[PDB]
Amino acid sequence: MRRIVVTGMGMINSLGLNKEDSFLAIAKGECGIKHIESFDASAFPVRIAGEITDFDPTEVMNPKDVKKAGRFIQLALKATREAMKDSGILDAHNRCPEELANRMGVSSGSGIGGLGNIEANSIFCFEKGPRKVNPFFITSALVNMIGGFTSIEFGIKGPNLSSVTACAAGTHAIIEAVKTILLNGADRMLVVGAESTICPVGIGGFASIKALSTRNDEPKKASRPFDKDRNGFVMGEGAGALVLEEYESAKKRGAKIYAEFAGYGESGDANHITAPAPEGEGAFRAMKMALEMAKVEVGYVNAHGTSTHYNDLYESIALKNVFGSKEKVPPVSSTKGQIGHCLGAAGALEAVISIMAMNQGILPPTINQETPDPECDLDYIPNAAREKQVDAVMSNSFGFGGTNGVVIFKKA
Amino acid sequence: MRRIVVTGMGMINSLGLNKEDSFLAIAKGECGIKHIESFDASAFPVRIAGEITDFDPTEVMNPKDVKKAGRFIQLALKATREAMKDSGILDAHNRCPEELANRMGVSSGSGIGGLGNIEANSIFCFEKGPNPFFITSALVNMIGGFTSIEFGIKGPNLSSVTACAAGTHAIIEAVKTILLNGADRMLVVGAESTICPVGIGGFASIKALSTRNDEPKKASRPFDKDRNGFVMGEGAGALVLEEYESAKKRGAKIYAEFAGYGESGDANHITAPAPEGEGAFRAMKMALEMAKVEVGYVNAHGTSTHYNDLYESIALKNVFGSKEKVPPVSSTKGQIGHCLGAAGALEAVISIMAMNQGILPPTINQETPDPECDLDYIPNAAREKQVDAVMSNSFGFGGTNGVVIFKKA
Ligand SMILES: [Rb+]
Ligand SMILES: [Rb+]
Repeated sequence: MRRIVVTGMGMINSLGLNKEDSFLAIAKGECGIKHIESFDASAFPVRIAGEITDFDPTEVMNPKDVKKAGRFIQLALKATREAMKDSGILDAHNRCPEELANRMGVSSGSGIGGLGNIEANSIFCFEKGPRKVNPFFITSALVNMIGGFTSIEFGIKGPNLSSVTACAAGTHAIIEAVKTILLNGADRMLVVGAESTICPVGIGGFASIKALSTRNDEPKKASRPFDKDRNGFVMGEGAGALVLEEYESAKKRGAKIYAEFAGYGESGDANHITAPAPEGEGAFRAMKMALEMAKVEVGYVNAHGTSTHYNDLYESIALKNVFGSKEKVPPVSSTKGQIGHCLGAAGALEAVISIMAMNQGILPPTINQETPDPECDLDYIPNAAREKQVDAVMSNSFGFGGTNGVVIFKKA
Repeated sequence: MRRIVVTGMGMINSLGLNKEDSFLAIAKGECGIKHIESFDASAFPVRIAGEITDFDPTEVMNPKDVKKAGRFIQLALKATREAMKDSGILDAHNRCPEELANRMGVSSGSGIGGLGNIEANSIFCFEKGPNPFFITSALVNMIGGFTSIEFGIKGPNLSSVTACAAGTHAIIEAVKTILLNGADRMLVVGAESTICPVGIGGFASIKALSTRNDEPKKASRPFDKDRNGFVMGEGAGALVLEEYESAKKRGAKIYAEFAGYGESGDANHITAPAPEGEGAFRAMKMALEMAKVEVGYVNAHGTSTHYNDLYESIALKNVFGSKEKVPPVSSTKGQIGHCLGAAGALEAVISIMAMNQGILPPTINQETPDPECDLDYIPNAAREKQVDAVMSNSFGFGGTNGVVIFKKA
């Protein structure tokens, strides 16, 4: 079986423009949730989000192409430039070498893509007619245009795949790239999950299905996975990126390896379109097959932990069942307190966070742990990071539609 | 390697509500393109589309669920019901047997999902403030959400969103999943319904759509000299894939066997296909090299735009060697329009039934030969010919390419 390793990583989110700054803030328990500025949310029932306030898209595209990409793609370009530079693959012109381009692809994930662009163009058309629809609307909004823009940026011509399984899209983007390399469809794959849906129809839409915290008075206290007073997730934006590479290719070129892919699991609840299944039965199966694939001792779990009542409860039950007992569950934390629930980007962001935690021996905390919930009784690494060396990490993603994805990376 | 066979199929489009009626109409060279009536297009620059005028949503959903499911999911439920019933796997409650449920998943593809639902809620928030639809109704992976609940299938639940290639990538990702032993069976469906103001307006503003509004049935004309853009269609195609031993063990009927696939990216331009169809060439080459069969029929991407049809024809010539070495080719997008993320699933069904029946459906509206598109496109009338393997191309926006090959059982 072909071995697969991680040779480059990057991310951007509401706590940092690169993975070093972002992980530091996350491990220190900071919080990037703020009052919404990107639109006028003053009359909305939810008025907070994990907005990135310091992102300049002209650093990653010329000001003429900025209008051709939705914000989620701009964030993807930032995170993937960071990861591709980190991998050392890029040549003197910051492109994949031409003789290697056909064997490196891209796997991109997003839950909704260019929501704000669809919104704005919907209103243009409604009010002023179809000739007011921007010529660049379609390219800016389609989810796979992450792969379109990034493949052109780096000159990578291998399989160009996209995942759109809602809150699990970023994890499925990793898994689909893994399958592709395992089956010899590529020797390297750029993986990126990216989401930016902080717009009226995005916030309004998740608020009307009652999925969002309405704790508007203290934004930094609103996202509190597994806490007794959790009352909904907080939308965040961001992108995470990883370079996956076949093992011999990485070692022969002397690339520094951050982790080795060890296992994955995929499942569907087939229960409810928005509520997770009682006992986390689908999450249990995805967790179980990843663990049986990897055959390693997981020392840290980055939970899905979106800070909703049912998700955090059912995930906690599934973790206890899959590991066999409360005491056998490794330390767990959700980092969605710090950077919010970034939807399709969550899995890619949290794979990066998990691998950095392993690399640094620092397990980031779940923040806002103020009232213990008797039904969520695991070790959630409350409020302060834990210094602990681990040899493998697990990352969970349990998304709308009952679609579940789990990945395990191990020390290399 | 684990072998994979097709044990059930279904489809709905602008020429039929099931695979038997639509393939017959497609093979006869009929055209489901019509004047747009699903919204007021009277002041639009494009006023034609492959609208399904006779679909009844209430057969596959309850009225409380139309708020929860965009039209593309409704079509997916129709096509997957047909396919799952066809497969014979369903028990007395139209569900997958509980003992097989954990090992059967779903792979769904769509390019844009519930565009019109997002549009409606965008307008409604703008006019009335912080809804007509649930944001759930529009997410592409809710195809897999609804269908997995519908049949009780609990295996990997995956979604593909590579624009015009989504339906073909949905097949391929299911194939990869079965090859790697992540599933023994997978329901595959591509579904698209984006015939709405902002959807027509978005493709019109990028100059991708035919403006031959006076003659709906003559507008979609792949490889013809007077083609001038694609025509939106809506629809859904569905396939049941099963590992070979699993299928024989339960006595499945076998329509075809998976033979090979190829995937590539142009990495050239966000909307313009690459010159010489260079990425399409590579995808086709890898599928042919994997499959090791003689392809007797190609269902082209053939969207009836100037550059797609030209560059696809060049790539075909380069991959097979010369004009006379290319197998018979047809695009069926004249008949049912370009169904975007659904096209690859629809066209896999069309291609497999072509093989089963020995009837190769035509490319229609072949009126003026284009000297640059000089292949055999099976013009206007279906050809009676037995084939042992079929290839289907999907070359989507963003330069993303997918090709799949199926061979005779
Ligand atoms: Rb996670
Ligand atoms: Rb095709």
